[PDB]
Amino acid sequence: EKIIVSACLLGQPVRYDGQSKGIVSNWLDALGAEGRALAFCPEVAGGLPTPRPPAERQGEHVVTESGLDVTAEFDRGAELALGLCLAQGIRFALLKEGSPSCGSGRIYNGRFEGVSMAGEGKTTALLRRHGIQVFSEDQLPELALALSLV
Ligand code: SF4
Ligand SMILES: [Cl-]
Ligand SMILES: [Cl-]
Repeated sequence: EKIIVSACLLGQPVRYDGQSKGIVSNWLDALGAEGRALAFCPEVAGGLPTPRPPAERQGEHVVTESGLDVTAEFDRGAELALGLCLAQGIRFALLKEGSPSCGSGRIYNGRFEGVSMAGEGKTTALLRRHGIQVFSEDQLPELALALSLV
């Protein structure tokens, strides 16, 4: 049984600033070693480059600070994450917290002022809407338990 994981959490240099968000986790390393952790970046899958400007949700829209509307790429990325889960039989996702794509408990408030609020990214919202459970990197014990139970 496999999971989909934000590519940056696996150390891939796909974040908007070219860096990674690699986490230290013996459990996640073991899952990857078994071919069970499928790396996926919704923004790169959706056609955005690396690096790319910071973006925030404004309701259903996703925009950069200059007003460029990148919702099309964000939605494509979300739909491709769902497509990957349906094709592979995946029911769990481990996604990066705070992201306008991968956030699950919090996101930036759309005002470009470093202020977070309760909410979720576009990919997380679509996956949850289709019965896929999404956990952040702050919820590894719950994800590991959910995965082992089935
Ligand atoms: S879109 Fe998600 S997986 Fe891709 S770099 Fe941003 S937080 Fe990581
Ligand atoms: Cl950052
Ligand atoms: Cl963050």
